[PDB]
Amino acid sequence: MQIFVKTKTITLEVEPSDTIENVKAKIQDKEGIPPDQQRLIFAGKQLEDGRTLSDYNIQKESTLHLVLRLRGG
Amino acid sequence: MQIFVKTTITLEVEPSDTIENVKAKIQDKEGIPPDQQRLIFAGKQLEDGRTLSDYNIQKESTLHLVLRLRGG
Amino acid sequence: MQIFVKTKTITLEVEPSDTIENVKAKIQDKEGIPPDQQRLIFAGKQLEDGRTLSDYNIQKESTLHLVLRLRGG
Repeated sequence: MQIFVKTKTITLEVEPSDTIENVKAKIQDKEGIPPDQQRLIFAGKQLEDGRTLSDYNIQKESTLHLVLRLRGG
Repeated sequence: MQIFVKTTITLEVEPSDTIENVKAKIQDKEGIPPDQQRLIFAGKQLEDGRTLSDYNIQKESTLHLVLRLRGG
Repeated sequence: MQIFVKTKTITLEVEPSDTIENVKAKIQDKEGIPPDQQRLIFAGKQLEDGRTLSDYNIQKESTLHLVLRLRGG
């Protein structure tokens, strides 16, 4: 399934069973943002390592928001 | 309208002010760089692109500022 | 009371009236992780310094999660 990540916006190709760490790797692969500067938000919660996308009920064409941990908080 | 930021300063703000505009005003009064400000209201950490009224922050609401470097 | 902190789990010996800074000092005393690098989660909420354990309804055998600030949310 496709999900969107807005900081501009990128598309990721993901599966519900993917982890947050694994989503961050993909954002790196595409965007060059190191995983350890990424804060991901979905539906107003910051996502945490360990979980999967279905733990947050993230679904097709869900929109995530990336905030840089630098400064941005 | 007046709001309070406790770590306690007063700010003069408009419902339509953005969070980053609030942190700049904090900076101009306190010298704390926006990039080190964590603003909490009603148990939630505020995020840049929102406005005070997206959080129903109102006259004499009290926000809490934590420094990012202090952790939490 | 006993509570557990998972990142490796440690047991701390704490009172409900203890503060989050004090808990974090105890983690430091046992793990050497400095408190300004500790991010404590319980029941889905990041804990904040001005509160006590009872403000979070933390109790005997509650499980907290430590995330390092080196992340990445």
